[PDB]
Amino acid sequence: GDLINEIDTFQNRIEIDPAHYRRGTDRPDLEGHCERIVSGSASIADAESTRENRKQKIVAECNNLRQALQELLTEYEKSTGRRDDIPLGIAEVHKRTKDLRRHLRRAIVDHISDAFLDTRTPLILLIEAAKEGHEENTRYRSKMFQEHANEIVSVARLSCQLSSDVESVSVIQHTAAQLEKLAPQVAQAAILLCHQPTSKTAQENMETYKNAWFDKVRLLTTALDNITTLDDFLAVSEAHIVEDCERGIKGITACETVDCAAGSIRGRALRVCDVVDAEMDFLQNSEYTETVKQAVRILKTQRVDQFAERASALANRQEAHGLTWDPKTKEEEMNEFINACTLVHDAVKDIRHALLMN
Repeated sequence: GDLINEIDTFQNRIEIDPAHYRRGTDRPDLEGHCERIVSGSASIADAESTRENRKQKIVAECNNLRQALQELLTEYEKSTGRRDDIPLGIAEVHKRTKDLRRHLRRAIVDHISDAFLDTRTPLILLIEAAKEGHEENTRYRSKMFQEHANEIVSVARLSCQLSSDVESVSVIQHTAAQLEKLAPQVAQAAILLCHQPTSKTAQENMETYKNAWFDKVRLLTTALDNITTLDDFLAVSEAHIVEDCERGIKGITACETVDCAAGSIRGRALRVCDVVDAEMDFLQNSEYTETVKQAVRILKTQRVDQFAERASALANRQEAHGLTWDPKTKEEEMNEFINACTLVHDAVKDIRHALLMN
């Protein structure tokens, strides 16, 4: 990962003995160092998968980092005699750098949150269509599965830029290349099964590809969680659950449907359960871990089901008589959806709260 190394080293490069500072050498490379950070940050910011509000924070902090560096360099060049203002300048740069990297890390978590909220369904829907074998659905689900594959591959590679874990990055990159290789073959295996569904040879071939795929995705998901800070993941997950609710609200009052919004919320919530449970199991068993796992168990075994049930009933009411909804009904259903989402959302906040109690 280059961008993370550029940032990490920069936080040390700017700390020079004032007597050692030389304008003609220490300034151009420090300015060059800063611009490499800004350039790399821009690539992340200006991805069209990147969210707008996080994009602007990255842009703003890049400008702040430039300004902070210029002021520090101005102070370095005012040192005389034997050589209080320089350390203040260093602190200002460190603060901007710290904020910039938080924004970048969470930009990557944005992608991880979206791409890995449901890594099972696209292939399952593909296989089930092929088993029928529904030609029209298999080709549709084939296309969707492949696009899903492109996303997790792309996101995996994007993540590596912000990790200094050379060995984890190595596994992630190899696994991503293998998935990229396997994906079109998995698709074709389903097409073959679709055309001859009663063939046990074609059934076994699909299952062989299915299992190889899920084994690699599981590996990749685990590796990515290992180069991701838990707090970032939970903070973004919580924020994304709110976004999903807002998307669902727009569908009720006017990818903005109750069905899909509920699908995203469920997936993200279950990912939160997986990631926090694993984090606790690595620890020694204590009152701390049991209290956190208990909060997780509430989300997973209660809140998720209760949410899915109410959201589904709302979805059924909208396809049944939604075409006749007056503003009052829309308001009632909007509130019902909000209260349902609050089931999941509050439970996520409780999990984060329990993790603080040590």
